[PDB]
Amino acid sequence: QSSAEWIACLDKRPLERSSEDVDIIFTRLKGVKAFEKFHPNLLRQICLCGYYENLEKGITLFRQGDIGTNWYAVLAGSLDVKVSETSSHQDAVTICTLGIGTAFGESILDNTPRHATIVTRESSELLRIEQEDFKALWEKYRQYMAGLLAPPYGVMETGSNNENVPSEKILRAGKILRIAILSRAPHMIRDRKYHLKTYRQCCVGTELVDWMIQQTSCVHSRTQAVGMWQVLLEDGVLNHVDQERHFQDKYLFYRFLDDEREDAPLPTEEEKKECDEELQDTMLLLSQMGPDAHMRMILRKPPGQRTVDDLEIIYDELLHIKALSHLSTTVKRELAGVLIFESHAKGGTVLFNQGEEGTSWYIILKGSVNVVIYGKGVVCTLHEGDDFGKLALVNDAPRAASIVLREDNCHFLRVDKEDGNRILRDVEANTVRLKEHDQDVLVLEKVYTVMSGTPEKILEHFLETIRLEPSLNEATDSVLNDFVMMHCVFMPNTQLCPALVAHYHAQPSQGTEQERMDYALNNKRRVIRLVLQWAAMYGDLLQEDDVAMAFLEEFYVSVSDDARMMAAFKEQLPELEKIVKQISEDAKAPQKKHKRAQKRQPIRGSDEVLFKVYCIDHTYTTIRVPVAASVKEVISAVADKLGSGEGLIIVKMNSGGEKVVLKSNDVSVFTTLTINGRLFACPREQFDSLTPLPEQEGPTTGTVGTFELMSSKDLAYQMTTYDWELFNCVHELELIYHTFGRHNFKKTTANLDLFLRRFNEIQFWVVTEVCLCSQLSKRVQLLKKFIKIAAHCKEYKNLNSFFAIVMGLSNVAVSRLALTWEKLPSKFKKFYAEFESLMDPSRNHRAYRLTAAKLEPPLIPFMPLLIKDMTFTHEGNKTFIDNLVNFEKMRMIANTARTVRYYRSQPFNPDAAQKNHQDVRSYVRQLNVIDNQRTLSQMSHRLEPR
Repeated sequence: QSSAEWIACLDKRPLERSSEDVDIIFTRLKGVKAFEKFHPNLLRQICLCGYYENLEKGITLFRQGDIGTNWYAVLAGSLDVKVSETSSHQDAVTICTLGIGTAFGESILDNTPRHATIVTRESSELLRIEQEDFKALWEKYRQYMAGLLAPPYGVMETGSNNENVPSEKILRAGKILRIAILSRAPHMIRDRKYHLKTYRQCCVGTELVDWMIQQTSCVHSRTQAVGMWQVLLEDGVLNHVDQERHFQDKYLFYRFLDDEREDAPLPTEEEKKECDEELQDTMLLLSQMGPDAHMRMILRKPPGQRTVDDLEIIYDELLHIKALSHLSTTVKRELAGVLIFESHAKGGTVLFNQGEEGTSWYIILKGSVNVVIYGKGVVCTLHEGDDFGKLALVNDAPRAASIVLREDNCHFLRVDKEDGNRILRDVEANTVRLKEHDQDVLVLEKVYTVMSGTPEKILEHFLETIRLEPSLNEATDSVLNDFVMMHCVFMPNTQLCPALVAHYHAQPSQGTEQERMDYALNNKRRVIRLVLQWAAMYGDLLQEDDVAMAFLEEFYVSVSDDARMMAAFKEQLPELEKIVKQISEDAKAPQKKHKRAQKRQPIRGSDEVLFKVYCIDHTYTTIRVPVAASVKEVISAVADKLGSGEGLIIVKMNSGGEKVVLKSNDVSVFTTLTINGRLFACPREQFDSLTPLPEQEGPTTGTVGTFELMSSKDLAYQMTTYDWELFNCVHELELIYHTFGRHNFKKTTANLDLFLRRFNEIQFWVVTEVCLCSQLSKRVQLLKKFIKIAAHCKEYKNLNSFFAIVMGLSNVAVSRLALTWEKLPSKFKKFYAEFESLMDPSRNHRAYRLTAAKLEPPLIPFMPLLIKDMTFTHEGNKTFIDNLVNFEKMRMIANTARTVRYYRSQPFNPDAAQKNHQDVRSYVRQLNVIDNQRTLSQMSHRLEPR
């Protein structure tokens, strides 16, 4: 089912409610900061009457002065709060920003005209509660809302005015760890001598670092270790014998709180078992809290006194602070050096007063504040993640508001006006902006770096910066790569090729007739240089783009006709003309089949396929059409052989019986089906009697008997070679097309399609075998078997199949088998737990980033994740900016494609011994699975009811 289906429920009108509709939504809503203190009954009530709003950037929900009609909670995005001190909304200024989890609008409780104009700052998702529903929830649950709502509706301060440093989970965490140490490395805690004085039962920093690195795979560096221990030290569960505020990887003594009492009792066998079961989850917990605890520690160093390392640690965390999201990478790297960290102990502290001089911009790291405006009162309340006082960075105007802390122990980041402006200027000092008609036409940063422009202008910069020195030959290929790769986005060949023809013949704009003699020569050599790097990118794909080939043809002429010649440059061009003259000259697609043991070969759109298209009566006609055939072309080929009347539709149908009518303009539909998906052609008349085939149902009997006689390392090995074949069949540009929309470029992504499909194919392979293994003793053997298969995959640096398997073993159908997991040897409970941790999405799948980075090609990446990166970057950044191609976006997406190149820049071939029989190869490459979840789930409930 859809990850986010709760939204579909918020759609369903209130009166048409369903218990599950509420169960689902509630499961989602419970995770909002403005619902935390909410009694379950309240949250349900909200679920029953709560509307959903998906607003676009720049929408105003209401203006200062209007009558308010709803109360809101932000699920995603952010909004600006603007207030005017006059009767003109043009004078309104932004005082603060509200992000996820924050709520506003409660002034409707007593019918007070809106204090402020609120505007979405970006695409936002809100929960909307109509006045009458809210007045009702408030009278009923007022006591549960006093902490959330601004006065007079709730209390002002929720701080000390009607507890120590340790918290519950961290006090716990410190206990687990001390128990593991005492158990695993007793020597680590003991009396230690240093200059006559002896420090009782304590540890050494470097040593705790050493140990944490040994005990778990989620820790990749001593620096990361430091952050993780600093979690316990700031919280005071692990203390430096001399009370330093920060943990250090040094020869310094620290003591566990438990060892603070002379007679600290040894661990009980129960505690050790209890610890042994929690160590992994404790470590994962600390890995997630560790980055920001480290940022805070380093940040306590004055801006001027921060080292390169300090700044990196700070920089890395900023990337995960919403408030800083819209800032550039450069400004963020600049901020690391000026950001001040500021904390306050007591609620009620006045951070600043309305009317005072505007000094700083604040971002709330911990706690909350009240926004106060004289005359109006508390206008809104802000929480962690929100920011305020940004007016101070615009002009020299006075505070339009007062900020008082709403609770004790608030943390903020603070940027002072002075530093903020230096950064803004220094950013122009490293900028270079060529203006044409009195506006930017090209922008760049000192190495230089293109940022934006038009296709024509961006093209000349790349031609113009080319270096024809054979020494910079590689360095030149480098700079041109982003352009040759991404150009299809903002400048297709239909516009590029002609533009290159022009540049080649164009007459030099400066110089003597003789000087120009030379100029035109270089320009020509440069244009040829770019064409070559251009042909290199497309490579084999050239023979799909009729234009591109036509161009080269006429372009090879121009290069020849020259009386004098570019000796050491031309030869390469004819090579391409001949190869496009040769391999293009053939009457073989080659005809491809799909319904032994082939070594995968790249599939091309122009390649013809023999494909089965089924009919209502489950008969089928085999048509022979190009891979890139359109739906219309397919219908025509079918309607012809069958003589089928007017009105045939083509329909995708998955094992689930689900049916999608395909559009006539759709291309390459063969590779975009589900694992067991089939393709049908029938009359729209009898669209309803269309039913899946018996074969799509999936296998009925397991296959455990077969591959249990196969070693985990042989299956893995054979899975990896196969994976490599699929992986290497993917042209780097297929990634580009996919990210931007295959339908656009009218080219295929068949190879990428098959490879991504392969991922899903593997994970359903796991869920299938498990669910088709009725015996309880023989499933436990599979978990061991799949876990070992994964292990060998990761060992082979095939992260692709590794994650596929792990995601299979995480499938609800497999996860719910409580009885089956519990009887698994603790050894494999450990491996698997470590496996899930690499799939942690926190900080943008950092766990995975670090794991892969610490490896050397050949390597198969976690490809679906890698696809999301591109999709993400695409949607979170505009291609065009004021009618100018956003080239930094281009580069960011090229970043990913290039990472693929690197991953497959070394051949794959481990120890000679795989030799291995073709039997395991056959199995691995001929998987037959159940891809119907509803099915797999039902089975799961027929092996272990509940």
